[PDB]
Amino acid sequence: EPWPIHPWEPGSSRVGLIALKLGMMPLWTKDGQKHVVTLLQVQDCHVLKYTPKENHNGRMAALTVGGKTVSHFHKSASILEFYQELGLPPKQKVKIFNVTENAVIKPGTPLYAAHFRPGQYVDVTAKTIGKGF
Amino acid sequence: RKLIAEGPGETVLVAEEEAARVALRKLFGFTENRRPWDYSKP
Amino acid sequence: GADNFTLLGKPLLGKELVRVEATVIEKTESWPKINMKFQKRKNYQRKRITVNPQTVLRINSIEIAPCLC
Amino acid sequence: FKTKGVLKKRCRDCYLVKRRGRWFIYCKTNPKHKQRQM
Amino acid sequence: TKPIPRPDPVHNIEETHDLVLKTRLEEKGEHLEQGPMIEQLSKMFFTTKHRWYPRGQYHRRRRKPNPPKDR
Amino acid sequence: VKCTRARRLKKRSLRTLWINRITAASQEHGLKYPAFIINLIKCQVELNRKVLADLAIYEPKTFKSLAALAKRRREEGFAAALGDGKEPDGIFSRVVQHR
Amino acid sequence: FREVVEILDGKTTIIEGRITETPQESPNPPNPTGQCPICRWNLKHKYNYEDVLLLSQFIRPHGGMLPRRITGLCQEEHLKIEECVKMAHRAGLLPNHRPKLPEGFVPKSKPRLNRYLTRWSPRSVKPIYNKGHRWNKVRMPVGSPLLKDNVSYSGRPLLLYH
Amino acid sequence: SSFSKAPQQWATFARVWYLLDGKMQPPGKLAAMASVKLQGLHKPVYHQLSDCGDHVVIMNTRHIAFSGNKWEQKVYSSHTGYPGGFRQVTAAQLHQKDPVAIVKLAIYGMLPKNLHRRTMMQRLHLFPDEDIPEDILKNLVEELPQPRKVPRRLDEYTQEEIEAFPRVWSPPEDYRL
RNA sequence: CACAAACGCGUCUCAGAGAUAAUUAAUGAUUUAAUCUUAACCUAAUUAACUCAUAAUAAAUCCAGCCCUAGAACAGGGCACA
Ligand code: FES
Ligand SMILES: [K+]
Ligand SMILES: [Mg+2]
Ligand SMILES: [Mg+2]
Ligand SMILES: [Mg+2]
Ligand SMILES: [Mg+2]
Ligand SMILES: [Zn+2]
Repeated sequence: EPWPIHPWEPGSSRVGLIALKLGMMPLWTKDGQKHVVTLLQVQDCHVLKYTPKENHNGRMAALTVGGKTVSHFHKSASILEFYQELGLPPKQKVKIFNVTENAVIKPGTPLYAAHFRPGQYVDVTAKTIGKGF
Repeated sequence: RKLIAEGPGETVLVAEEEAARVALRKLFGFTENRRPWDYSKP
Repeated sequence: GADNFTLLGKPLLGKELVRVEATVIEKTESWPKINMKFQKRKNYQRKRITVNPQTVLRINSIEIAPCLC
Repeated sequence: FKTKGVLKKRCRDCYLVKRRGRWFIYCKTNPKHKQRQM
Repeated sequence: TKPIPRPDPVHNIEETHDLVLKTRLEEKGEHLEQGPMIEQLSKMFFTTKHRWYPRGQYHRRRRKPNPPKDR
Repeated sequence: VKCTRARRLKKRSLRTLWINRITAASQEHGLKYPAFIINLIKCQVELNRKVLADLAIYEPKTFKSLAALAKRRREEGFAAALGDGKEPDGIFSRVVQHR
Repeated sequence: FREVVEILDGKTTIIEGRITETPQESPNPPNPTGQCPICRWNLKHKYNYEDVLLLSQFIRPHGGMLPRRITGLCQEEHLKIEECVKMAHRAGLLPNHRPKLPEGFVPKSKPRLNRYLTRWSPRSVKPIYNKGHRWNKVRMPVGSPLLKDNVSYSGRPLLLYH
Repeated sequence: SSFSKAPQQWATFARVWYLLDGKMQPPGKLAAMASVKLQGLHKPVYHQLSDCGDHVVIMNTRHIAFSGNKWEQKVYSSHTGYPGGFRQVTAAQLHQKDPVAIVKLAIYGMLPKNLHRRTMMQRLHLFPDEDIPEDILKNLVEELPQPRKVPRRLDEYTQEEIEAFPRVWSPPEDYRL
C-alpha cells in the first residue's frame, strides 16, 4: 500500500541516496580521452521519516534517508526505539533531503543504485579527509 | 445589578474570593477608610 | 480631604476649619554623616562629621469643623 | 558631455532643461555644446 | 462586564483515565539540561536568558539575611 | 568623596523622579505637565512636587480634581486672550490677596 | 469646457469641437474686492497639501496643472499651488487624475510606499551615505519653503529641514 | 481599597498589553509613544530599579509612511566585523526585505541605553499585517490612538462635501482641459 | 615514494533571479507648440557591488575496553554477520 504516485512536473526535485565510496577506476571514451571514475556503492538505503512542507522549511518537504546497517549494541536508546517502530536495523549516517510534494515516498521504501540513470549529472556531499591541526 | 465589592488576584478563583473579602469588610464596617480609633481623653 | 470630598487652600486653610494636633516623641541626634572634599595631586583633604539634631513627631487626630461658607 | 560649474549657451539653439536634479545644456545642432552642472 | 469563564479547564482539571482503574497522578517530567531550560523560562515570562543563571559564592554570601521590612 | 557628591545629587535625582511621576499621572488625564503646573499656581495652590507625586499614587481621586482644576483654569486663560481682554476675571481666576 | 472629437468614416476624417456646460464660481465671496481667486475667498495662507478640495479645481483631468493666465492666480500663489499639487500627487491623493493605460496596469510592481510632504521627486534623490556629526549635518528636506508663510496656531515655526 | 496585602501589590504592578495600529503612521511618532509604554513612564509608580513594564503590540508595520524623501535618503548601516564587510542599505531597500526592521530599529534606538533595553525589547511584538495569533489577541486591553491623522483622498470625499466646498473660480467656457 | 599513507609536477569541479550609477528613448503639464519628468501615472534600453533563490549543517541523555583513512588533550566514527 504505497503512497500515490504523481506524474512529473517542471521544477520538481527527486530523492537522493546514501552510498559508500569504494575507490577509483580509469575509464576511456569513444574519442580516445581518458577519464577517472569513482565507484560509489549503495549498500542499505531506506527512507526513514517524512516531514510535512510547513513543518520543515515552508517551501519543500523533507525526506530522511539512512546509511548502511550497523550493530544495535552501540546505539542510543532513542535511536534503537525509533527503528523498532519502523522495523529496520540501525543506520550509520542519516541525511535530510529537500523533496517537493509531488515526489514524496512512503517511509520504509528501499532504494537502489538504479535510481540514477547514466548520462545524468549528480552532486556529492561528504566529510573531507581530516588532516588535523 | 449593583456593585458592592471588587477584588483583584492572580486567577479568577483567587480574585473571586478576594471580592468576598472586600464585601465582608464593607458590611462589617472594618474598611481601611474607617474613622481612626479615638484616643482623646474621655 | 477624605474619600468623598477635598478642600483646597488659597494658599492656606483657616484655623477655624481644620485642626491638626501632634505629639512630640523623640528628640535625638542623627547618625554620623561624613563630608569630605578631595583635590587631585594638591594634598588637600578635609574630613568632618556632621551630627544633626532630629525630632520625631506623632500626629494624633485631624478634625474638620462644619463651618464653611 | 562636459562637467562645468556655470552653464552658458554657446549657440542660440542650446536649451536649458533640469533632469535628475541638475541643469543640463542640451544642444541639437552641435553635440559639443552639451554641458553638465556639478 | 462579561460573565465569569468558570468551566474553562472543565475537563482538563478533572480527567478520568478509565472507569475500571483508579486515576493516576503521574506528572511526566523531562528535566531538560540547563540550556533548553533557560530558553523555555525566558519565553514563558517574556524576559532575557542572562538573568536565569546562578551567581558565585561571593555575591550569594553578601546578601543581607534579614532585610528591613516596613509597614 | 563619592558619598558627598552623591548626597548633593540625591536631592536632584529625587526631584527628577517626582516630575516623571507627575507627568505620568497628568498624561493619564490628557493634560501635559507644563500645563498642569502653571495653571495650578494661578489658582494660588502652593503644593510642591513632592506631595503632588504622593497624591498621584495614593490619592487617584484627589489628583483628578487637581487635574480638573488645572484644566478649568487653563480654559479660562484662553477665553480672556480670545476676547477683547476686558472680560472680568474668571470665577476660578480671581486673585485673592491676604493683607 | 470644450472637447475635440475626431471621427474616421470611410477614408474621410471629421474633426469638430463641442462645448460642454461649465460650472461657475459661487455667487457670494467673503471678500468681493480681492484680485486673485485665492485671496478673494480669504484662503490666503490657509491651505496645505491636504486640501484636496482646493487643489482639484486648478488641475487638468490628466494630472496636469492649468496655466496661470486662465486661472488668474497671482505669481506668488501660483507657485505655492503648483508645489502643493506636486506634493499631493506623490502623497497618494488624487487617484482619479492619473492617465489611463490598460496595458501597463496588469504588470504590477513593488507595492507603493506611503509618503507625504515629499519636496523632491522619488527618482532624483541620492542616499546620504555620509551624514556627518552635529557641526556639519546633512538634513533631509521635508515640505517646501514656499509654505513657510502659512498660519501657525501653535506659534512654533515649522521645521522644514529634518 | 481595602484589598489584602498580597492582591493589592499584584494589581498595582500588573502588566498591561496595548495595541497600536500602524496604517500610514510615521515610525518616529509610532516609536515615541511605544517607547514610553515599554519603560513604564506612564505609571505614576515608575522607577528604574523596579521591573515595571508593559507589552506593546504593533500591527500593520508594512504600511508605515516615512515623511518627506526619507524613503530614499535615510540609510541604515552595519558592519559584519570581517574586513570589507561594511554594508549600507537604503530605507526603501531595508523595508522591502524585512517589513518590521524599520519600526524595530526606531524603537531600539529610543529606549534608554542601559542593560534593561534588551529585557524591555522582548516585550515588543511586531507584525507586518493584521495576522496576530489568538494567544496575543486575548491579552490586549486597549488600543492607543494614532499619532497622525490620516488625510483622506479625493475619492473618499462624499458628494455632500464636494457641493459644500465653494467653487473658487469660474473657468472660461472655451478652454479645453 | 624501503609503511598499508602523505604529496605535485598529476586528476576533478566552479552557477540562476532581483537590483542599480552615468547615459539613452517613449507619453506629457506648468508654457494647450516643444520638452527623458528634484511635474504626476505607466513603460523601455541599461556598470560593478549588493541581496536572495539554492546548496551545506540537523536523531537531546550506549559508551568501561579495543580499533580507526577521527585526533595535541578533550571530543568524533566503528566493535551483529567480518
Ligand atoms: S492676489 Fe491675493 S492671494 Fe493672489
Ligand atoms: K520644460
Ligand atoms: Mg587525520
Ligand atoms: Mg504638448
Ligand atoms: Mg541564504
Ligand atoms: Mg562514538
Ligand atoms: Zn548649441
